[PDB]
Amino acid sequence: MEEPPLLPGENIKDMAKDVTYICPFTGAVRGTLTVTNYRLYFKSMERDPPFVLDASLGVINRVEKIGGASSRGENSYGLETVCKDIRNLRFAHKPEGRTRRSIFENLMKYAFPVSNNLPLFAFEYKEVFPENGWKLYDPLLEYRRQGIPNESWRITKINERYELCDTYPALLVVPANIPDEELKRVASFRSRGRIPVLSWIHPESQATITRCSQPMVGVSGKRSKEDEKYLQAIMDSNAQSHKIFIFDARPSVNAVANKAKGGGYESEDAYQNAELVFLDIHNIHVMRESLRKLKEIVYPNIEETHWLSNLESTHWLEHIKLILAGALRIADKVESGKTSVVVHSSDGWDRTAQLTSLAMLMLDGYYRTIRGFEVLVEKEWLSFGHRFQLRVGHGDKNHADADRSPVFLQFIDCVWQMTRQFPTAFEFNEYFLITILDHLYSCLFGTFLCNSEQQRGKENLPKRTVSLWSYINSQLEDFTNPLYGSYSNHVLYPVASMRHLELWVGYYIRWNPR
Ligand SMILES: CCCC(=O)O[C@H](CO[C@@H](O)CCC)COP(=O)(O)O[C@@H]1[C@H](O)[C@H](OP(=O)(O)O)[C@@H](O)[C@H](OP(=O)(O)O)[C@H]1O
Repeated sequence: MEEPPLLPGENIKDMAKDVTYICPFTGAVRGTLTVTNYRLYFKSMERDPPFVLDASLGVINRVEKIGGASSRGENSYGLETVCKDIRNLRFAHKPEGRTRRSIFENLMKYAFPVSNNLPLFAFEYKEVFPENGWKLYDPLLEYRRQGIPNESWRITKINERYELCDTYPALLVVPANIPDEELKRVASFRSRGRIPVLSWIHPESQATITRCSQPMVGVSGKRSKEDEKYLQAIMDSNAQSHKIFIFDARPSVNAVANKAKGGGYESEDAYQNAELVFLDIHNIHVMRESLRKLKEIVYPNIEETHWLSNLESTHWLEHIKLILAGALRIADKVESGKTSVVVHSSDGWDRTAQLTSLAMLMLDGYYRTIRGFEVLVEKEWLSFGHRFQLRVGHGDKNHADADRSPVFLQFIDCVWQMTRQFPTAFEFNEYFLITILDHLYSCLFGTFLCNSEQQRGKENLPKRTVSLWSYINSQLEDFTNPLYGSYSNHVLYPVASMRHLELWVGYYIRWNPR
């Protein structure tokens, strides 16, 4: 029997007999196509181990009608689902079978519930696990683990009602001597009120990683005494009071383009004890275009003759390299330079989240534990306002949205690169990372829904959805790396080179039955 298995809360919405799945690798196979509220299940008993294709609906970007009435070929009348996970799926229907319309309509409806005024499956997934992923991350405790608040850094509550910055977490760590009303001001100079706050502190040197958005300098060199005092306050916090380093993730010309617009960067006149460096990491649009090119040379057949040159033309591994190289520069400046660094971009959610979290992964072994990693994600990504729902387009039929970009995917890709370079340094395994990427799109859990901490609170995700961590941690074994424990040498320093970075076959090329 060709019925899909059903998760608690999941159910069949449509079924189709005698549909043909056209496997680019194994030719065609006739079986039964089923659509649930969660998934797209195809299964044929026309083979042996029965043929099964199980794909969560969340990965579907587009559903196209293939062929028409004037389609007289064989397997020319059908559907094609364009996926988010580096594949496209296509099925053939018989016109007289009268199933294509029903399937097409149910796919459109259940793969894009938000566009059809329906819930995302996460709200109807009523499975129950022993551990509760929602209680895993505790801002206050994480800060405490870092030896936060101390004399130099305090915790303010000025953003508890999300009034200071609605895309920031409720609790913020700032210089022990900067008053709430002053912060209220730096917030006026920083884009979207995303002021420089603490992300990490060296246990020893008390060199810091702070994060923020760009300074609203504009065409005319606008300055903020308070912002300048703020960055100064950050420097006065290092017991070996060098200076400051400001890493602008952006290429130079982008930073300037932004300045025309109203944004900009910290000049050497305005911020003196500050050294600014541009990391040349392009925007969300460039990264979307890069992944698009990659999917083409990867998905169905790879053209072996020109793989290397084709891969180069995508500029994928290059973006990955600049992101890791950037994280490296930050880590080194903190660790070896004993210097505090301020990280930003334009808005400070995207590239900034990539940099802080990777540098933090290089510097703090805690973040390399399975559970530590989950916290890093909850912290740097979720709590700090990476716009997941927007960047992925959860249950939204508008596949051409310019807001869609694989920012988090790049991050995970960079994390994977480090596991390759340091196979004993991480407690989690590849499966763990790939699983994370699958549920990033699945919308089975509420972990990657909404766009800010505030929103997830108002939506009451902890109570209405299951945390991905609940599933993962009540399972640890599937996601544990056996070689772990030995990275006594505590600062990871991967090599960001085109010769040391590989294309993540495990993820981008996993559909081939080899
Ligand atoms: C004051 C200027 C502010 C700004 O961000 O402007 C730029 C655009 O300008 C043109 O398109 C028009 C020029 C007339 C974009 O400048 P730019 O740096 O090229 O690009 C940003 C950057 O990628 C942000 O992430 P982050 O900085 O955290 O890594 C995204 O969130 C933002 O998109 P979204 O949030 O709106 O979806 C995107 O526009």
